[PDB]
Amino acid sequence: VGYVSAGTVEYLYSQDGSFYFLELNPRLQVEHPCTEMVADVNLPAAQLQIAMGIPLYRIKDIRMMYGVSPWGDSPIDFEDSAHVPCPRGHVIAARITGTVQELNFRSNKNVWGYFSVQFGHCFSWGENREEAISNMVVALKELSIRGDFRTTVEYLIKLLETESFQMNRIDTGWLDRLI
Amino acid sequence: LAEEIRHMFHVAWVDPEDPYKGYRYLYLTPQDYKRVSALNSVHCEHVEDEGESRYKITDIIGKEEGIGP
Amino acid sequence: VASPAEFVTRFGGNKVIEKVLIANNGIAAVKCMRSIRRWSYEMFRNERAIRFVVMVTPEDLKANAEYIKMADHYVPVPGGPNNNNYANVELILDIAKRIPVQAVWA
Amino acid sequence: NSYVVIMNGSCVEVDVHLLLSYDGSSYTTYMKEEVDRYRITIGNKTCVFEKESVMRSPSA
Repeated sequence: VGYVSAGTVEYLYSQDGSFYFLELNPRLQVEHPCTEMVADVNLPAAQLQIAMGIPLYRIKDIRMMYGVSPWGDSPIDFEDSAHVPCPRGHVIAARITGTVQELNFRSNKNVWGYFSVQFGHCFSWGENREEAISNMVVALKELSIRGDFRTTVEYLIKLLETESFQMNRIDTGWLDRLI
Repeated sequence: LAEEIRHMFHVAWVDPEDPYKGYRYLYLTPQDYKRVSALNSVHCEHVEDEGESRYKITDIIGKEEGIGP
Repeated sequence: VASPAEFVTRFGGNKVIEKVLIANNGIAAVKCMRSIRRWSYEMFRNERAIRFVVMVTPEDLKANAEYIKMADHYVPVPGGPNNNNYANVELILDIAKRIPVQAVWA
Repeated sequence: NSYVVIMNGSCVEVDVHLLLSYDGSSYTTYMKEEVDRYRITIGNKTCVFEKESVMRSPSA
């Protein structure tokens, strides 16, 4: 269709190995920093660059990821450089329930978050899955001591420690049975 | 007649330096427009015209329902 | 580069956006402003390279949401459901035609 | 909605969505499949089962 911006293509994937498209969000989502932290891609900045007509091979965010020169202008064959990116660590986002209060954590420099007035989201980065979950635990234990995330976060804090989350063996109905 | 608009519109002249040359349209300043604007009062077009920005009148509805044809 | 216009040339773009009108509220604007400004700071070492024009509804301001004060220019729009504010294209147009503006971020 | 588990010529009908609605409530069981073992994890618990009495040739 000639898309010109940041977008999210949503899919449902089955154990068979079959997948299905759900929708395209022609806009930013609230949880986009998850990608930003592992991709080192500033998404709203990327949205801005696209509106200026910057080709993908000329986007800074993309340049480090595809292992090329920081200032060259050579077009990149994105198919040919499929193997260069390997994700760098893990990010977990959790919805917790002014108007938007950014809750900064002293326990970890790689973890930050917010609660808004109403609802919010917290984002925890780590060098790898284990390290990021570890950082989340200390932050969420720290988070219960915080104000906007006390009642909401208790049932939530419980859910994150279950083996299913540890093993990434969850689905759309998971949380609803955890409480 | 819809007084509320009658009393706040401004005139967009064909030529200000000679009124007898006709006027182009009646309009509201954006401030004047910005008040009836909330209320489904007239149909206008925002316009920049003769240098100045005017709110061109396309139809008069008359806010009182029932005072029309 | 000295300005958003210079960035576009070096990297092969075709539309200069130096001023963005934000058709939105909440956390998006806060992460987005810092995120664009952080990248712009990363790119230009100046967080105000992209100025922001905002629309202000009665509802959002009394809570003193931090994102409101960051913007560079404001135009009051009617509050309430999206048919009255962020989506009021004519008022946006009024904002767009009067300033005028070069881009909208929703 | 309905899947029928058949034990050696029997029919018990359950339905799914992976969530299953069964007698009790809706429960979660997870499946790791192996060549010769059947390895089920039901929450924080693992149990492992063997595939092994008759020697069946596999081809005609």
